[PDB]
Amino acid sequence: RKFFVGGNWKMNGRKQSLGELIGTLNAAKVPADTEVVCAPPTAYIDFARQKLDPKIAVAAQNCYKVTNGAFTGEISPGMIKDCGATWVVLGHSERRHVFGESDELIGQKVAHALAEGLGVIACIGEKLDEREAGITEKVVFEQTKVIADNVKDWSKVVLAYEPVWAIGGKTATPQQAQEVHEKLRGWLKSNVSDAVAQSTRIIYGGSVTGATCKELASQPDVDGFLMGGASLKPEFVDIINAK
Amino acid sequence: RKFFVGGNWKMNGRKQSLGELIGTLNAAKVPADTEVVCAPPTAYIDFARQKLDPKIAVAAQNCYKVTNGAFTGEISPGMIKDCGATWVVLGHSERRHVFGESDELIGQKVAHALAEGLGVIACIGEKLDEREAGITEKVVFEQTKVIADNVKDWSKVVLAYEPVWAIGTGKTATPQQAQEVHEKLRGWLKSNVSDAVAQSTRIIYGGSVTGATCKELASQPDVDGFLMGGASLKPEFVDIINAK
Repeated sequence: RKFFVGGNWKMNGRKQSLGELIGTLNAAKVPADTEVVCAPPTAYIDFARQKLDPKIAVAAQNCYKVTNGAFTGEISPGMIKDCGATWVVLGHSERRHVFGESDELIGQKVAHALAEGLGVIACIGEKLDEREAGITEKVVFEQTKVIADNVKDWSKVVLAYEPVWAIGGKTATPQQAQEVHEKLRGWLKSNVSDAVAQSTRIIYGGSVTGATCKELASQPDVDGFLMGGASLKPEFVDIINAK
Repeated sequence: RKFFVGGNWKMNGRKQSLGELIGTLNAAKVPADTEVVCAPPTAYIDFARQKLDPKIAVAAQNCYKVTNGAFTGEISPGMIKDCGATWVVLGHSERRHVFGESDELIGQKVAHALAEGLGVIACIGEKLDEREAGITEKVVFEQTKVIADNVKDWSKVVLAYEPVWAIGTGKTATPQQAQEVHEKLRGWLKSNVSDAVAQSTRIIYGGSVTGATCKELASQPDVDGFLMGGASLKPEFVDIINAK
């Protein structure tokens, strides 16, 4: 399974600062057996794709579920491909929990994006109140099931576990990350196939730094990272070399 | 009051088709007394600004309420200006009614966008169930009040009335019904803000408008222009630019 490092720039950066960041990424050596993807703010997908070297792929941070329509403020998978981007991040914790995107909607988006030829980074995660109630498995399995029901071919899909319970005074240990990733791969093994379980990347979307990345990456069922705003710093190059 | 024509392209188009549309807009003669703004899909704001002639301004279709942050999928007013766009459409009916954007949030967005030096096209409107209950005024006045509470300088603001009750329901709105809402809205501004703001602020019509109806709508005393939907992608848009 190839190491997968996604940098989600979120709502940060301008042409000048992002152009500088891109130059540092273009200059860096991507190791063997490693896949790097960058998700700029929507206004800069096109800009980023033109400036970034082909060795780094570009992702949209969100999309909608039909090709064209009366949806002020949205973008379709067709627009994303037309700008040269090959991935879309779907179901990120901020879309679910700040912007109220339901599992039904996320499923419909997954299906449309895949049908339009995009790769999908599909995000899942449980909140603090869900974890403390002891329904971590119920939550992430129901989220993964909705994704799985809308995926025909898994070769274009990467799963990202976001420990929302620990994003913004509790920290998650590498053992707690491994435990969720293994239960998730176990779910795929039972409900899809062993081939899909074996081959699908499950990446960690919790807090990761240059000092933690190596231990996290060495976990058997952690296949990489979906990094937040820290992906804008020089630190991101250390995470690329976490193996 | 300078006549104002906004074309909201919504979630439509690709570089090729939008590039063709832009060539037609670049070739058209913008009248002297007229201000034309185009709102492309977010992925094409930058593309559209580089291709469009300066005589047409560019608007974002939405934005968020802080300059930078952990808000996957959003863009800030700073990003919009950095791409050469000078306007943002806020509180469009689709953001309110498909995507659940509250009045509180829209107010916060208005304030941040204006503070960052953008112009704002601030949209308001009542649904069918609200109109048939007879609370058209209550709804549009509450929406306009939330906007007004977040506007320090009105010179950068345009109000757009969207008759949501008539967009996509099988009801059509007459030019008399448009005028009635626009005049009550200007009356509200006159009483609750100032006469100067009432007299100078453009109130544009965001309902269904065609080349055959635009002239009668534009001649209404309190209709100052249009925020057109997907019909702004057709040749028809040029007739609307010349509605006066």
